[PDB]
Amino acid sequence: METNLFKLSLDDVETPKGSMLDLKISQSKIALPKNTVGGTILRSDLLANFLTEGNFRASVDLQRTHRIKGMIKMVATVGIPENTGIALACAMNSSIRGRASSDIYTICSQDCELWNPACTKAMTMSFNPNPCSDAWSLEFLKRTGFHCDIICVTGWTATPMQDVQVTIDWFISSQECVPRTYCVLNPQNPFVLNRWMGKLTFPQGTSRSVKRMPLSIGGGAGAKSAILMNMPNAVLSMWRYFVGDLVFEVSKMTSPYIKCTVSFFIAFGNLADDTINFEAFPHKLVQFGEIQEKVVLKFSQEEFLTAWSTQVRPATTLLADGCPYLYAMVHDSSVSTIPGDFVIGVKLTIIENMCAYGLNPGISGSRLLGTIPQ
Amino acid sequence: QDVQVTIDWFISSQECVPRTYCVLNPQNPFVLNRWMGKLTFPQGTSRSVKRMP
Amino acid sequence: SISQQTVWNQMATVRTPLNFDSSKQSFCQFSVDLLGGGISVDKTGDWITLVQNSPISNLLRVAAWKKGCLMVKVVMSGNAAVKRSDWASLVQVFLTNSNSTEHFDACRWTKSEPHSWELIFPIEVCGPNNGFEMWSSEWANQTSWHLSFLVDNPKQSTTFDVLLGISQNFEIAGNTLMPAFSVPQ
RNA sequence: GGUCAAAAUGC
RNA sequence: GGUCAAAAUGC
RNA sequence: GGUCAAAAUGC
Repeated sequence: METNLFKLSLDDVETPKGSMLDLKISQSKIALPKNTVGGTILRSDLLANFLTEGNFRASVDLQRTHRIKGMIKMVATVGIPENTGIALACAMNSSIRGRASSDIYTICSQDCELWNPACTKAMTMSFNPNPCSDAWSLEFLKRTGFHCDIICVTGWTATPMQDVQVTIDWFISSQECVPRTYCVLNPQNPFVLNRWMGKLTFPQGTSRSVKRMPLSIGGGAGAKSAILMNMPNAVLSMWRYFVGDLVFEVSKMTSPYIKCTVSFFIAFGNLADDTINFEAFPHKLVQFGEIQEKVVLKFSQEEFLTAWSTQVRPATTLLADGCPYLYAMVHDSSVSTIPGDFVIGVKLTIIENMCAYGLNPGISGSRLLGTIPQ
Repeated sequence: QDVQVTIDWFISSQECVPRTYCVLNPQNPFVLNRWMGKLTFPQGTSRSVKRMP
Repeated sequence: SISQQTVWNQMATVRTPLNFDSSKQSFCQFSVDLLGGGISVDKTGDWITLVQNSPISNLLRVAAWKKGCLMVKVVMSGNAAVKRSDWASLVQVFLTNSNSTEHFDACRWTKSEPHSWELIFPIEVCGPNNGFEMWSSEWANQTSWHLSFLVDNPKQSTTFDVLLGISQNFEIAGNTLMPAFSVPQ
């Protein structure tokens, strides 16, 4: 008539499996006050504090399970009409050491995604918090500093009628965690860099409103009296000279109602803004579909002859750069029927088929990178 | 200004098929078609929760 | 791989208090957190410290997970008006993972070379993730690498310069989200 | 490269 | 009849 | 289930 406790199944060390419902760990509601200006920290905390925000089916499983060999899945949601737009981002970095920066340079290297709710009414990011292995723990997330920053990069185009709320659904995924380590002296391929290369703003009118971006990319971001930094750059700067194929990601952050055809090419800084003749250069013309927000741009390694310098002193006059630049131009005009400024953000996602000849002793600080209102 | 809906009426190429109801021996799928409500959600961040019997 | 010879890069430059009263003792004391990026100092004086916003210095401050071998170099540039028959200074160097008295020393060097000395040695970062370590994290009551110093007649053995170099096998992963580094002038 | 999206619906 | 117990352990 | 939509255009 007796029961053996020993042969009871109370000692199962396994990763939660189930339906997207069953594997729901939390529900965070984030607030998007209609007077939001851009560069605004909507909520910066600890992941573990983000996940511990509701009692949902695998919630205790998150807390009373020591090894989770699956992935944190976010599902965000806020709908905004087509005559306005906000540019939000979820940045997950691996630790915070103090009163840290919440730019976008500084918070987009590990795993972060930008989205204009007017175009993308529901985003889903998945990440692996221990970039070094295949499992995580809540206590890990807790006692290590895993951070989640939710910021506005380019504020409202049109100010909505009342406040808004972004609801992020958090879950554990059905897919395994895969590492992403960096050997600093023997890079991989494709090398993951993820660099905010700039927030390009084109005013309304018939101005070629030509934006030039340095292709020298070590030290990182400039600050008044300081340098801003993210690992994927830290390491790059460990090298001296570089080449490869540069893959850029152009995102629209303004309201699908602000129109422009933007022309991208590759040149040098010695050219005047009135150079009729550039479009006689390899160039690619970009145009955004109403609800289209991401154009991926690929420049091949054949657009560069010789490797270039990883760093160039900050004063080096647009007449002395011997390093290739990434020029963006208005091929037509900026046109709208509502006040607004066309804003598109550029992020260097991966350098593919890289070649790094060298080792950089260093050069003090770096130059500035675009930003501004809304 | 004002608007006008123009309805075009026609006789169709397709046959008429009955739909009768036995009240004590329903069919399947039973056709009910019931206005279960006009749910109105004001602008803002209100869970503006609507419950229907 | 990716390599170049004799290209090391700067991290530390510690200078000794000028105001030092050879009366409340003979020595001055200081430490460098190699894997953290912080110079901790005495209350002996007004110390002049600088950490260099180097490719590496820069890198180690930002990279949350560290596995591998780094190369260190400490150089003593001293007071050269002091006549070599008149030298009274040693400088005791230590290598620990905590700034605790209860922790024990890894390596221990003591150098007493007039006006200048050099010291080249390997440090290796071994940790609990997959062999990866995080700066003084509570996770596996984790630690670092510290290079502390003790200067006797600090008016003589005046300046200290710390350089490190990287190993073909240094691997990082993750971003320790850090404030803006301050750049002089 | 990861992520993501996609390879579509009804009884 | 249900339940339960049982058809056993170690690297 | 009905309805509806759809399985697409040009000489």
